[PDB]
Amino acid sequence: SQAFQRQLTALIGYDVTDVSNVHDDELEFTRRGLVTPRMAEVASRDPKLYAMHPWVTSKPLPEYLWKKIANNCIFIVIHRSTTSQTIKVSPDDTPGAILQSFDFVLRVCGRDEYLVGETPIKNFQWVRHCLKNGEEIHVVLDTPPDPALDEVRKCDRKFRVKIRGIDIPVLLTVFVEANIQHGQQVLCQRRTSPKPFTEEVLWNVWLEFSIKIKDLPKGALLNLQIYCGKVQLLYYVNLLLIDHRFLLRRGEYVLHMWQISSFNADKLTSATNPDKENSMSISILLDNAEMPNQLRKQLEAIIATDPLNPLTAEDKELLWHFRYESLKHPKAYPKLFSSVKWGQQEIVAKTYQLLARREVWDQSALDVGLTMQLLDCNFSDENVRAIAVQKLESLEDDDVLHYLLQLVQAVKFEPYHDSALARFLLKRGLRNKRIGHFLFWFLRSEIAQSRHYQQRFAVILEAYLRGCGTAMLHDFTQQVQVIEMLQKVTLDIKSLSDVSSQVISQLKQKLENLQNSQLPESFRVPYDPGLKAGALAIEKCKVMASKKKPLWLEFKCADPTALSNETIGIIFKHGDDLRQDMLILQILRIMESIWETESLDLCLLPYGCISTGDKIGMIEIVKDATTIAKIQQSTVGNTGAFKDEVLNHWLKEKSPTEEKFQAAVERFVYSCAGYCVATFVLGIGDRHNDNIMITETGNLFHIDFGHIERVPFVLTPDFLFVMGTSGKKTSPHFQKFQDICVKAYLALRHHTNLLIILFSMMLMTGMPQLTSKEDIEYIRDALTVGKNEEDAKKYFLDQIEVCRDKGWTVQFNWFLHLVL
Ligand SMILES: CC(=O)Nc1nc2ccc(-c3cnc(Cl)c(NS(=O)(=O)c4ccc(F)cc4)c3)cc2s1
Repeated sequence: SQAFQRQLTALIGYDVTDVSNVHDDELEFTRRGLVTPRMAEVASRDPKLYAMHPWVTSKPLPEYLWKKIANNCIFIVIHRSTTSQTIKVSPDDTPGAILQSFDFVLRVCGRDEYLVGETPIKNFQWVRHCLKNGEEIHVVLDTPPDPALDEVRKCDRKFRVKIRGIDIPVLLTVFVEANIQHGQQVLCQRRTSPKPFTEEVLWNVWLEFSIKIKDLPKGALLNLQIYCGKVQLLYYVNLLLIDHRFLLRRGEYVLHMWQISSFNADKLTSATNPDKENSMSISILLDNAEMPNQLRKQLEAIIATDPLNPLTAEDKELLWHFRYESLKHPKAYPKLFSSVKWGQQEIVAKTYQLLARREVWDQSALDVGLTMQLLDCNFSDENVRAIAVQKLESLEDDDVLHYLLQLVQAVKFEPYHDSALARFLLKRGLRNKRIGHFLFWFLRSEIAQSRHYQQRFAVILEAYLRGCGTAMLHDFTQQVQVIEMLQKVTLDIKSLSDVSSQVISQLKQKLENLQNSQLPESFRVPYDPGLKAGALAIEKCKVMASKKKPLWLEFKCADPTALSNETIGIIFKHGDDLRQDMLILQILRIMESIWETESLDLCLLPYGCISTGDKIGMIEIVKDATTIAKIQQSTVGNTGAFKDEVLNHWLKEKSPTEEKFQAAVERFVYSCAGYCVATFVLGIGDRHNDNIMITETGNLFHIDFGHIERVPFVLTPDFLFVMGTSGKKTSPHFQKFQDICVKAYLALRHHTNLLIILFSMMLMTGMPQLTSKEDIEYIRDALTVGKNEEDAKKYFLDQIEVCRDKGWTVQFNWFLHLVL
């Protein structure tokens, strides 16, 4: 009867039950600790609302979508068997108000989405999406899905550590470095004598630290590092000094260490290397008045600075002395708690007194940017971090999905496997099938390709699955099977490597074979859990010309009520880290919803992209779209004598009518403006011509973000000749272009803090290469912190006037680079 546990293993892609790589019982304690939060949210959720999961928002409907509505009236076409009749509806009308307009529940045609619950129809996401693209809200009169399908299975000494020695099975002078750590701050540091580097080095040394046992804070790491020499860090490993039972660590440790290929999230992990046979190990032993004017200004200038501006000792001493004034400002919080001398018992006590009186904090409107900072690598105190998770509680489900990726990554900054943030995600996952779905893949993604955090994420996922219900479990099981069957086919085809013609039949042969053998004939599309894909479309399946040879696959829609003929196009790629692409795209989504708060819609295409396993995942195929290079290839040819008039020409020939050409050119100016701003800010602006795409309908969009004389971003004359210009001129559309860009840019600057943090966290948990202070401190320059609105406008307009002044130089330089 434990085959349920064996199933969970195969759904997770890691066995929680295994204990070959522990040196204590933290993981198991956290399994057993999560049972309560699991069963609480399970028991408290509404069965029917959980089944239908209405994807709803509570946000204002922006200016752009109102001016689309035909005067306080919205048409909704309802379907029976084949009896479609349209109905007049007012933005405020309830799903209930339309059910007694003419127990049956409304379901979107084609999708596994529902229009139910006490919110107006203007508050449903599906409706807002129809209007966005200008489409009609078709919906079937259905039976509510059965909740039964969702059912669940039921002391004043100084600290000291003895370094016995290091041991490596295989393989010129080496020394161990021991740091008492706390939130990236190193509190005390001791070194060994440097011995000769051989497969085994013994020291038998007591390293006396100056910090006392009482002064140790919970969440402090003993960080053991190995340097050789000209010095270089070669190996690292960590050990929580205070354990999950608030107990001081004691005894003998043989800890297997991580190697090395500046901040990186992997460097913080309490996980030990699972590879006993190849990794370096270490052997250790634990036995053991109210303020004046001039200063208020100084304090307020400090509070004003961006999250990345370093505080000096002077700044910190001031913040701490004025604890209580600093407390009256929610924005002082990250700076204030980074002024705490965490390696001093009485100070932390005072810090806790200060926390116990956070009336201003608790009453303030949620600031996601501010909250995030408290969950990054700079904070190891659980009580500090808990006030952040506290603030997240108020997020509506719609806003969790916006931040879900980075909150899931934020877990890599937690000292302990059991944390407020982990419980939060768990809770908010079990309450909403949608958050649940994505939470599953997000965790699975990291479990597959990261040893530093798989053990932890696996515990959190198992906790989630044990509460999602039989329906979800079946769905998940079905999704895994498919991508596991398909990934095998991708790896095999890549090995038969220009694309052969016989190899297309090789692919089509194996896809036919799977159609019978084991493949489930329907599954949820992981990047769009609304859509259920069914049987394949073998004729349309191929291998793309790309040298990473990905699978272009198309699927029939398994839902008969689907009111379309279009297949479901998924790319299957191996060879790249798609985790990076997810992050960028999710930031892109954040950028959009920001622009929504100011009634803008810059028509980005942040297509679906899920990293399913090790260096291999899947991607949404945008319909009726092609790359900019191919447009230049069909008129100009191979070598690329880039012609300025080809794009607008291509837009004309894909525009059916004059009516559609206006809205196409207009969607280009919008989408182009967004991608120029977004990429400039993220520093992924200077991009190859073949990495940018357009839809037949005007929508531009960048692809392949994981791909990473210069230029700010991509603004070329062929783009500009859709904006009545070349070299030196100004049209009514180019004025609009600048009028959208400069407003998009200072619009992001109204959210500087948030993007800075999101950027930091992205580099630390997802870009495992360089990421030093300097890497991160690019977005400060890009967003011109401190600079006024007027100066920054001229900064961005100069960027344009570099792309203008560069013409084709950079695109051309890519050609001599990539192609030749
Ligand atoms: C109608 C049509 O063709 N629509 C498309 N829609 C999308 C949506 C996304 C992507 C895409 C995005 N990111 C990465 Cl990393 C990739 N990787 S890839 O290897 O498939 C690829 C790398 C470059 C290159 F020029 C073509 C494909 C692919 C490609 C396409 S094609």
